[PDB]
Formats: sequence, C-alpha cells, structure tokens
Amino acid sequence: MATKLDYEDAVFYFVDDDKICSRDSIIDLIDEYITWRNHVIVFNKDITSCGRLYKELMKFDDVAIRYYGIDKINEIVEAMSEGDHYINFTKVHDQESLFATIGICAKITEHWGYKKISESRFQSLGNITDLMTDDNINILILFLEKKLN
Repeated sequence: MATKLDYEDAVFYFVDDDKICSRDSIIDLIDEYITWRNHVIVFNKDITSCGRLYKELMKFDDVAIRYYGIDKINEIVEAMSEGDHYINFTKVHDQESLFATIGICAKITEHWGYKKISESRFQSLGNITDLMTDDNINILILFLEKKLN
C-alpha cells in the first residue's frame, strides 16, 4: 500500500558502471554516490538500483559501523539531522577509517532524504567530495578492482 512514483532522475553515471573507472571518475563518483544514497530516500529509489562499484561503497557503511560504531553512528546521524553535531578526526591512521569516512557520511545523506532533513536550509551541504582525496580514489579503485575491472 504505497502511492508514489518510483523516481530516479539518475544523474549519476558510474552508479551502474559495473566496472572499475578512472581515477578521475571516483572524483565525481563520491559526489554521485553520496547524492545517490540520498536519492534512494528522497525519491525513494532502490539501494540495489545501481552497479557493482556502488555495492562496495555500501560496505563503507559497515566499515564505519565497525570503526565509529553503530551506536555512535546512530547518535551521530541523528545529531546531523537536528543541525547540531560532534566529531573527531583521523588522517594517517587506517584505510579502514578512510572508507569509514564515506559510509558515515553516506548514512547521514540518506537519512535526510524523506523530508529533506537539515532544518538549516542554508549550509545543508559542504564537504562531501572534499571529505576524501584523489589519493583515496586510488585506494578506492584498487579496493574495487579486486572484483572490479
């Protein structure tokens, strides 16, 4: 019982790429994915609605659940949605945290979709692609390449 068109407006290209892309592609990719995590919500698309590359990004949710922890993530995501948060920072620690930074952000971007949560309409976004690095892109290609390419 649901009266709602399955919206897409699938702007993302590498969403369903299925295979490994360029360094320059993981650049836009993070923008696409973090936005796609949102589209599954706002438009209420599908999580399965994508390609191979994206499935691994989903696992960065998990890596974050492992790292930051489901508890913290739960507290954190919700914090984001009231426009008041907290957070610590990592840098040269672990690739695990590198990935974790994406998924933790991904859980936040999705959660907002239903009503377009943020409360603060201004500065509702910012560091999404800048939350990771071209250097991370290389790691990303590599991680994916394990099954990708």
